[PDB]
Amino acid sequence: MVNNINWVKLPVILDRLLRHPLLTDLNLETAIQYTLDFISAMGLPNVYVDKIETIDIKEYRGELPCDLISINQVRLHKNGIALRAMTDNFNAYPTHDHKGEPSFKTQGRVIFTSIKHEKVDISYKAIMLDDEGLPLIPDNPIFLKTLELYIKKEWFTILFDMGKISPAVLNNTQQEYAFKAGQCNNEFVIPSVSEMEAITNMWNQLIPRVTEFRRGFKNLGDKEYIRVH
Amino acid sequence: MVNNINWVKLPVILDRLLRHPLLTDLNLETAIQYTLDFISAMGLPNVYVDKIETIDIKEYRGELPCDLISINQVRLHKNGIALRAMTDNFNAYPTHGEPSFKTQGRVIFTSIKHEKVDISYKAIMLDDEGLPLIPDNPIFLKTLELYIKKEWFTILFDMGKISPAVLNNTQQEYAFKAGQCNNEFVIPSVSEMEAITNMWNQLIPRVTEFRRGFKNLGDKEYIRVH
Amino acid sequence: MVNNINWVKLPVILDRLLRHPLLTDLNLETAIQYTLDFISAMGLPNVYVDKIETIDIKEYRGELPCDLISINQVRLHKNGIALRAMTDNFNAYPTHGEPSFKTQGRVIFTSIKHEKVDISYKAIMLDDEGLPLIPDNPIFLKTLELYIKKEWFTILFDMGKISPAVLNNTQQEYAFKAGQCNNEFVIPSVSEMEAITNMWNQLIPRVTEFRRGFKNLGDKEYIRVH
Amino acid sequence: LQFDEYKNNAMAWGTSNRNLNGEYMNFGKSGNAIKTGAGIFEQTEVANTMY
Repeated sequence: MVNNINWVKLPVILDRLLRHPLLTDLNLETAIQYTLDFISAMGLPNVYVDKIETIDIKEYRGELPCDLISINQVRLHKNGIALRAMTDNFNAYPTHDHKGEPSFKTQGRVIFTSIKHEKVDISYKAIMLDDEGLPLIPDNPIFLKTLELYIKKEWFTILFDMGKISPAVLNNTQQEYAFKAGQCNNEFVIPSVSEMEAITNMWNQLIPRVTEFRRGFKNLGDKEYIRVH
Repeated sequence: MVNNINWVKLPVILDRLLRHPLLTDLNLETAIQYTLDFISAMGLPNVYVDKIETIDIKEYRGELPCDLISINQVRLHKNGIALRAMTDNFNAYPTHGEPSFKTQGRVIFTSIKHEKVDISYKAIMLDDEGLPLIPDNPIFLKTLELYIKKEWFTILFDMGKISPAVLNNTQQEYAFKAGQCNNEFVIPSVSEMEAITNMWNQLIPRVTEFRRGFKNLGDKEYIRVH
Repeated sequence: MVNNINWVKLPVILDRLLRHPLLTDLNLETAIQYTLDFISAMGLPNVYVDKIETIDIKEYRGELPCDLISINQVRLHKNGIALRAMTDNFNAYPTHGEPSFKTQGRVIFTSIKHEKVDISYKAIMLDDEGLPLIPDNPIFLKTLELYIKKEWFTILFDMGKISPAVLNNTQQEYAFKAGQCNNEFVIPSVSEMEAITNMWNQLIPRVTEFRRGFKNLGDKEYIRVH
Repeated sequence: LQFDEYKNNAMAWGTSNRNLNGEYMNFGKSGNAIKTGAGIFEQTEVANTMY
C-alpha cells in the first residue's frame, strides 16, 4: 500500500451517507454490520492489525486468542522453526504399536499441532478497536467512498425488492460501487516505492532462495549480494 | 483458507435476514433447513469438524459413528496401512491382496474379517442445543443470507408476489457471492502453500502418500550435497 | 462419493415440498412415483444397495431374485470365473466354450447347463414399510424437491395455472441441481481415487480384471528393484 | 562380559511376549513395542513336555 492507514471512528461513514436524503434511516447498528460485511469481502490485509502471541500446547492442542481472524505464521518458541500445515488425517491418534516435521491446524478457538508439549508463537491479524468495542476504519477516502457506496448498495437493494426505488437507480448504484470496489482493491494492494524494493530483491536472485517460510519470511526482501572475482 | 472459522449460532443469520421487511416471516425452523441445504450445496471442507474414531470390524463389517458425514480415510489399527476402496463385487462371499473398504449407511464393509480400524471422518459442529453451528465469516454469512433470500423469493415469485426483476437481481447477487464464498474457503493460505510448495517441488517424486495418513505430503524433500 | 449415504424415509421430501403453498396437494402416493422416476433418471449406483445371492441353474436357465434391478456380475460358484455376456443367438439349441449369461425378466439364460452361480446385483433399500428410502444428502433432497416441483408445475402449465416465467425458472432451477446431484454422487473421494491411481499408473498393464470380481482393480503395481 | 551374559541368557531364557491376540504390549522408552522371541528352553517345551 502506498498511503498510511489512519484510523477514524465509525460515525465518519454516517457523515457521508445521510447526505443522501434516502439513506437517513441508517443507524450505527446498521453501519456496524455493513462495515464488517465490507471489510471481509474486500479482504485487504492492511486493514487488520498485526499481533504476536505465545500460547502453550498441552497435548497436541492449544487455546487460541479471542480477537484472532487469520494466522500468518506459527513458529516454535525454542528454535524459531516455523510450522507449515497439517496434511495428516491421523495426527495425535496412535496405532497399537503405540507409535518428523512440525505442523499445525486451526479450526475454531483451538489449534491442533503435531507437537506435544511446547510453546508456539502465533503471528495473527485482528480488528483494530476503538475506546468502544467497535471496529476502527481507515481514513482513506477511496475506502470511505466505496464503503459509502456499499452500504448504499445493500440498502437500495432492500428498497428495490420492496418497490421503492426505480431499477435505473439501483443499476447505477451497482455500477458506481463496482468501479470504486475495484479502485479500492488496487489502492490497498499495489506496493509502495519502499515495498517494491522488497520485491526487487526477491525477484532478482542469481542463486534462488526457496526457504523463506522456514524463517519468519524475514529475508524475503533482502538483497542477494554477489562477490566479484 | 486464510481466515479462521470462528463459530456462531444459527440466530445470527436472522439478525441479517429480518432487516429485510419482506423476509419477516422466516423462522429458526426454516433457517435450520436452508442452512443445511447451503452447507451441502457449497460443500466446503473447512466447516466440518475433523474427528477420529476406532471401530471393531466384526465379520467384514463394522458399525459407523452416529455423526458421520464423510470419511477422509480408514486405516488399520495395528499396522497403520490405509484401506483404499472396495472395487470387488464379491467381497464377503466365498466360493466352493491390498485391503479395502466400502461404506454405505451406518455400516462399513471391509475386506478383513476380525480387526480394528481407525476412521478419520467429518461431522457437523453442533451447539449447546442440537443445532448446527455456522462460521461468522461475513462472506459466508452474507451468501447464506442470500441463499435463504433466494429460496424464499422463488416461493413468492411462483405465487406472483415478487417482480421478475427482483428475483433476477437476487439470483445475480447470490451467484457472485456463492462463487466468492467458495473461493474464500478453498484458496490456500501462506501456511498451506508451503505444504503445496514442498509437495510440488520434488526431484525424487513421492507417489505413495496414501499409505501414510497423507502425513508427509507437505514435507520438504532435501537432497544431499556431494 | 466424498460423502456418505445416510438414509431417511420418503416423507422428509414432503417436509420440504409443502413449504411451497402451490404444492400442498401432494401425497405420499404422489411422492412414491415421482421419486422412483427420479432415482432411476439420475441412475446413481451409490443409491442402490449391493446384494449377492447364489442361485442354481437348471438347464441353461435360472431363477432371479425378486429385489433385483441391475446385475453387476455373474460368476461360477465353484471356480470364480465370471461370465461375460451372451452374444450367441442359438444358446441352448442343438444342431443334429467361455461361460456367458443373458437375463431378460426373472430368468437368467446361461451357457452352462447344471451349475450354481453367484449373482452380484443391486437392489433398492427399503423401510419398515415396503417403501423406498432416499439419501439424506441435501443436494439429493434439494433436486428431488425440484423434480416433484417441476412435474407438478408442468401439469399446472398445461392446465394454464402457472405463467411461463414461473415454469421456466423451475425448469432452470432443476436443470442446474440435476447436474450438481450427478456430480455429488459420481466424483471420486480421496479413497476412491486410489482405486483409480493404482489402475492408471501401471508399467505392466493389467487387462483381465473381469475374470476376478474386479477385485485387483485398484491394487498397486509394485516393481522390484535390481 | 556383561553383554555376552545378555547374549547367552536371552538365547537360553527368552520368553516370547506375543499375546494370543498377536499384539505385543510391552512398550519401550519411546513408545514402540518390544518384540522378543522364544529361547531354546521355550521352543523345546511345546511338543513333548512333561511335569
